[PDB]
Amino acid sequence: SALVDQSVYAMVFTLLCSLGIVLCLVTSVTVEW
Repeated sequence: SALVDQSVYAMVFTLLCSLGIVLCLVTSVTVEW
C-alpha cells in the first residue's frame, strides 16, 4: 500500500510487534518453568 485502507498503518504494526514481544516472553518463561 505504499503506492496505494487505513492511514496510520503503524498502529496495528506496533500492536502486532507488542504481541510478538509479549508472546516471546510468555513462550520462553513457560518452557523454562
